[PDB]
Amino acid sequence: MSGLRPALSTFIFLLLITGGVYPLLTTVLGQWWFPWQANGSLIREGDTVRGSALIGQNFTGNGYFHGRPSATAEMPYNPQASGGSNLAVSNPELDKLIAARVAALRAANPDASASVPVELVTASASGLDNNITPQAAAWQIPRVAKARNLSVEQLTQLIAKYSQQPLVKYIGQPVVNIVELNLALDKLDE
Amino acid sequence: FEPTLVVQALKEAVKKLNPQAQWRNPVMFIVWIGSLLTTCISIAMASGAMPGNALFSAAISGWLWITVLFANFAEALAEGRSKAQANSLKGVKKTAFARKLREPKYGAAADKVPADQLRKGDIVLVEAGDIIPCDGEVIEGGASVDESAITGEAAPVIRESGGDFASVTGGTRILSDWLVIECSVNPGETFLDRMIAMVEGAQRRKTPNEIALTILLIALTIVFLLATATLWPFSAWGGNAVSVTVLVALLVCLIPTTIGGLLSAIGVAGMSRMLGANVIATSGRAVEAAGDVDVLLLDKTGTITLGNRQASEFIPAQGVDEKTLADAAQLASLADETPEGRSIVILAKQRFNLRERDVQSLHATFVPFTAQSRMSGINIDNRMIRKGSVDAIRRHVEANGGHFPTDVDQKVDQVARQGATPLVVVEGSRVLGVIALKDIVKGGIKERFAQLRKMGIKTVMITGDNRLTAAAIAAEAGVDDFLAEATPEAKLALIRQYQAEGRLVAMTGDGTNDAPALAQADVAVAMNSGTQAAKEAGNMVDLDSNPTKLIEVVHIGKQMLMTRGSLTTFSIANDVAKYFAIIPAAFAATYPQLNALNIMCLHSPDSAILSAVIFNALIIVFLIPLALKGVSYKPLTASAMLRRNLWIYGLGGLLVPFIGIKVIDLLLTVCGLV
Amino acid sequence: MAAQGFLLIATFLLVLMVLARPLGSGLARLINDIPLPGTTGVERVLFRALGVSDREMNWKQYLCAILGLNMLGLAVLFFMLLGQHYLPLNPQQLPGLSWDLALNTAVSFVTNTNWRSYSGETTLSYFSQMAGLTVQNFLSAASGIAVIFALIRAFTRQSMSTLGNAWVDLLRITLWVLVPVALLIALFFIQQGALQNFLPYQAVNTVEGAQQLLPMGPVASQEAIKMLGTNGGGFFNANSSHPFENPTALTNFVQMLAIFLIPTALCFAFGEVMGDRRQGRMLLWAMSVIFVICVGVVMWAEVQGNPHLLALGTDSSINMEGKESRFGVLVSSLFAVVTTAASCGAVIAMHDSFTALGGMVPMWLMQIGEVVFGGVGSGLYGMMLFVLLAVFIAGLMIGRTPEYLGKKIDVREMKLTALAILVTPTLVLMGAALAMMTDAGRSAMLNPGPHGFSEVLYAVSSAANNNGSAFAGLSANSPFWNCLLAFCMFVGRFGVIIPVMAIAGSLVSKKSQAASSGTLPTHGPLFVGLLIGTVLLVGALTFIPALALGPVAEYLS
Amino acid sequence: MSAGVITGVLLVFLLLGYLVYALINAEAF
Ligand SMILES: CCCCCCCC/C=C/CCCCCCCC(=O)OC[C@H](COP(=O)(O)OCCN)OC(=O)CCCCCCCCCCCCCCC
Ligand SMILES: CCCCCCCCCCCCCCCCCC(=O)O[C@@H](COC(=O)CCCCCCCCCCCCCCC)COP(=O)(O)OCCN
Ligand SMILES: [Mg+2]
Repeated sequence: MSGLRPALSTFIFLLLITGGVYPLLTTVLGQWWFPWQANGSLIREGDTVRGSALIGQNFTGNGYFHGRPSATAEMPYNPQASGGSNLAVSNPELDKLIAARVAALRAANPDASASVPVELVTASASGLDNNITPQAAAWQIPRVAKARNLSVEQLTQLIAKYSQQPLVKYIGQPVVNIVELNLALDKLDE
Repeated sequence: FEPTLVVQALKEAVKKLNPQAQWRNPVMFIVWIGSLLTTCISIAMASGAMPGNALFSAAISGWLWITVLFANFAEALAEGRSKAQANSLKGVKKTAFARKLREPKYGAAADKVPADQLRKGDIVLVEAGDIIPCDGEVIEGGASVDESAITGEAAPVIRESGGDFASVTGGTRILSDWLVIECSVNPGETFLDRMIAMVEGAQRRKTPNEIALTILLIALTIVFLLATATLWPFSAWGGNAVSVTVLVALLVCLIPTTIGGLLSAIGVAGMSRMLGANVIATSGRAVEAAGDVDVLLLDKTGTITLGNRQASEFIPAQGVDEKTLADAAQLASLADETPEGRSIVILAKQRFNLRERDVQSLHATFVPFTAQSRMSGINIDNRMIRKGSVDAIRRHVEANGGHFPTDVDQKVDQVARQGATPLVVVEGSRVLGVIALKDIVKGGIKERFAQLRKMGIKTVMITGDNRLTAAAIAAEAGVDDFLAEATPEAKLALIRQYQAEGRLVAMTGDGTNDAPALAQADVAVAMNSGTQAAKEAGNMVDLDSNPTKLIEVVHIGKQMLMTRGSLTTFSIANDVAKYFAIIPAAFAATYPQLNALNIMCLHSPDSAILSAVIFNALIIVFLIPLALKGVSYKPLTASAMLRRNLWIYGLGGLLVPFIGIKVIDLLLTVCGLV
Repeated sequence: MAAQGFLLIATFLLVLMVLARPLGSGLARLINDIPLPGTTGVERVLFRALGVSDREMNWKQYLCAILGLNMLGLAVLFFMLLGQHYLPLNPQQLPGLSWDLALNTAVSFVTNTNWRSYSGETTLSYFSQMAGLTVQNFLSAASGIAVIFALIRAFTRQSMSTLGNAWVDLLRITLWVLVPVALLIALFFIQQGALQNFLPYQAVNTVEGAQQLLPMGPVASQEAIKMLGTNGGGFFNANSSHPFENPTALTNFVQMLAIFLIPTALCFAFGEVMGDRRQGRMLLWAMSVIFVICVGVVMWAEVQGNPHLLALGTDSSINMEGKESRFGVLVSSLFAVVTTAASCGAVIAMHDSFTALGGMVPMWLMQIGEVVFGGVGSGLYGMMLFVLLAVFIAGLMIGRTPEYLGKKIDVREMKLTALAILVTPTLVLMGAALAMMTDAGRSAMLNPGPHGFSEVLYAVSSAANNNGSAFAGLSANSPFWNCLLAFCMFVGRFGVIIPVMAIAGSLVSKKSQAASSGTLPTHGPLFVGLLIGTVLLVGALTFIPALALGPVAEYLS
Repeated sequence: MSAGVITGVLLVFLLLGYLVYALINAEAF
């Protein structure tokens, strides 16, 4: 049977060890060794925080690199209501959304190709996606260069300076950090 | 299967349709429920109460009724005679009469009162030949009762009104002379009634293979029931629901009926093999159980030995010649018509060529057994030849002013130690010697018991006989154990003991005292020479009367287990493949686009489910031929035999459902029915 | 792209076996009741203090110990969630959960399901996440490993009557296995970008003039043990496709490896406790064949992707509707298959936006019982139920007596095995049927047509099998759905744990016989094929109707 | 949720109970 003395003692000991000691030890080591990654990877402009290097924000300006669609609850790219538009492939609402997004992207980038990258048109899983493959980010170079009065070579090497290949070529994708890329774009136009 | 057996199986199938008797068969009970539901659905649709074609649910219901009635018929052939019948014992108990007496000293008012109507304290009269009406005690008269239904032996035992031989038993026959009885049990609980209740009341377990197959049946039918039942909500959400007739028909055509019929198919194949082996099996499980037997309890008198204790060797009494003793014996037992006296005569004739002394009518008074002096004999001419027990002749000699030598008693003790009852002989006042009535073992039995021990089967030998002769014959036959002086309760309790260890017991008996034990054993082979009570209890009768025919019964049990495995693979492959063939039709009504799943291009859900029920019926009918034809009875290790069974019978059981259902459907369409 | 999918699967399995092999030899000491090398004096001091005498337990005492720990955890976690407005570490003063939501979260976490009908960002407060949820992640993982320890001991012990001590098993497992490994995994996640802090939510002002408020809990520790104990309870709403939980492709790889580490190490350990490595290798082959085939099917189905995309105007039809651009479509496919095969539940992509087949295959893996590298401990004894069923039907099919690992199998074991196998599909089908006949249940759906039924079916099949994954479009945060899924999770978990302990009880009082004609080898490809067949056929016979009216109906049109 | 559906539900539950009882009591059945 479950004797109350060893069942209660085992449960309470495991409760303390795996609820205080384990989280406390991880927090101590984390902060001591990795004090930036552990506190959210925040970017700063001296005093005001301008977001995490991991989260990705709703960019709408014409001179910025736009990420994916968001599909978060209230506003797009809302860290408090992360989530994806759980729209099946057979849902016609998804086709309406994709057609609207494709029309908007062909209207915003007129001098780029007519075949829109499948990423800029489809919404991420979490809704907070700071990454687009350098192909999708290099499909927007004409628009961003005209808006920023930069040369395509400058924006090419800039996007290259913020791409992040994975360790081995098949466990992920090469991806562009959009938040940091656009912050660098602003620091450039200054 | 004589004509009458088939007709009785058909009547018992019709009589087992009633749900209270069908409840004990899960698959066939669900087919019964679905059959009744489709009968009600067809009656409704015909009454107009439900829209639809009444005649399609009528066809489904008719075919499900055929399926259930043939399953009942196959299981009435293969198993309806299985349970032990105490019919001969009940007959002896119901056709017994008692000469009730008044003034019970001797009395002469014999009232032919049925023995069943006797109560304790009442006095009865029995005379030569009349069966003892009920249990009780003796109070006057001494006789020799034929207590063969209690021990199994045939030697008459003397009941003599006061002593330790004073308790007669109901059912046993009286042989020598008159005897008055004082009943001592109300008719409720005699000895005969006790063993009647002990025979009918002893159930035989199920073979573990059968229990495992039943568990598999119930698991599969639960899976299919869940699937088919929850099909309605799902489909109803998806627009056009699934009609209820299609739902019940899909349920009762998806359930594994092949596996359900496998039991009776292997049963009837096993009984056919047994008849081939010269054994009349009345139970189908008996053969598979014979395949699985670990123990073999044997009787001794009649089963192992001839059962009449022929004469073996005349023995002198230290002075007389053997010729003289042989003449005396052949003259005393000359009139004796029991096989023992007859064997005395035969042996004397061969060993001492005493043809001269055979006379149909010579002036010679015949002195039969009396039970007062307890010795038979003859008086031919100025001679008084007598023969009988050692103590009876001791009394006779001591009373006639003679003397009883001691070496005669030494020889008597010896003949008792050799496993034989010694018959002392006298002519006047001089004991001539001893006749060793020994029990002859049937034939070459040590070889076959060695073969049974080599097959991994223990060999016990329980009898109701002396410990001396029991041990002598256990040594002279080669059995492992033996339990002498065993009452029927003892044999039944020993069978219950053994088969309570999880093993399967198999008794071989020939007498009434074996009826309990034979009724409870898993493979109870009754000798064809045995009594009707032993042959009604035993699972199977041995027409050769050889007590080692379990060797052949076990060879055939092992062949039926190879066949059970082959057809079990076929059956599982069949029900599964039939499920895939059957279900795509059920979705066509819900979503049009799911006709793509209908690989077999069946016509409609209705025609697919009608083909399914026809196929389930035909396959259950044809499982019997398939089992009757055997398999390659080769010695193959578990892995190789599993691979062979899978390959051949499993692939057959996949192709059979698809081809069978499609050809039945093609027939339904060409014929115009559906 | 097929070369890269093949390389991904191959590298995954190769690193997986490289890691699992040693850890399985380390777990074979715990199953054998041998103290790990360094930990034998601290064990004495501890167990003496904790009241634990190392007195053996029969199957009833063992089962009651596990169930008592689980019920005590259920009560404690329920009341912790219900009254979390009094407890500390609440920067955003969040109220206590509802009675239905508290009950469902407690039952889910206690049963290793970690089904989530809430949003962890705006529902739970660090105390609940840390002191309740992850404590129960450790305890449920250890309860499952302890049940498989008892079953393995039952198989390897000769004519005994006791399956070892359960308190020692839980303490050993947690302290010496789950905790150090989870701590290493946690500090790697913190190095790669995951969170670990108890700060208030951070107020971001976007590069533009917008506003954001980042949630800032202690994510890394709960992440390491959610993956390592195949729990799956995500800290945030998007389970592990959240940059603060799975920040890079590296941590995602390590997360899949963790998801499969202990089930594979239990298979190696089972191989080593019987002195016959070929048994563990047989189980690994049976599982790996199915796993590889399913991963290939899902990768293909997702690379074919949404047909309408190319026509609507794009350059690829690759389905990226529910996938992060950080992990491609192949990695999302592999993780979907891994998580739903491993009874984990963590998702790096929205399984509702998967194509028809890409959602059929994960769901199908959940519904066959999650025996392919299944949950921590749960997967191995589920596959042992199916191995017993395979040996049963093999014996039935050859005519001889069943026998596994030298111990003959009675019909009590067959009854218990059948009931244990059936308890889960009964829950799935009956719960899905009840949900589709009530307005409260079918109205929760988001997508129309057969995909709505796919959502309901996936939810009930996930809860019943203690997976945790969801199509996540299903709005399953009502009293009906909460209580329904709580019942399904509870009954699945414990009505499978109970017959398994009964089977351990019967098996441990036997003795391993010698070879004979009725002893088919349980290794080599014949029995691997027989076992794969048994698993897939039970699953198919049960769910082919259900699957035909959901994912296949959607696929076909 | 009507006469027919409730009859069907309770009949399916009766059959499940019957089959489970048979399974637990294989010996007799
Ligand atoms: C239409 C839709 C499909 C419906 C399917 C239902 C069919 C079930 C029965 C039919 C099977 C016929 C297929 C024929 C298979 C022939 C096998 C063979 O020849 O074996 C060759 C080698 C031997 O390897 P080894 O070196 O000798 O091993 C050294 C020893 N350890 O490997 C192999 O492929 C072995 C393959 C094993 C396959 C057996 C799978 C059967 C599963 C039965 C489970 C049923 C349970 C019901 C669920 C409740
Ligand atoms: C509570 C059991 C705990 C032991 C472990 C539980 C394991 C899982 C079992 C969960 C099944 C629980 C079913 C409970 C039904 C309770 C309905 C009810 O309580 O009515 C509430 C008020 O009325 C409602 O609004 C109920 C709303 C409808 C309830 C809908 C439940 C429908 C049942 C779901 C269908 C399936 C149920 C399971 C059968 C498949 C009042 O509850 P409460 O405030 O007093 O506190 C309960 C704290 N535990
Ligand atoms: Mg006899």
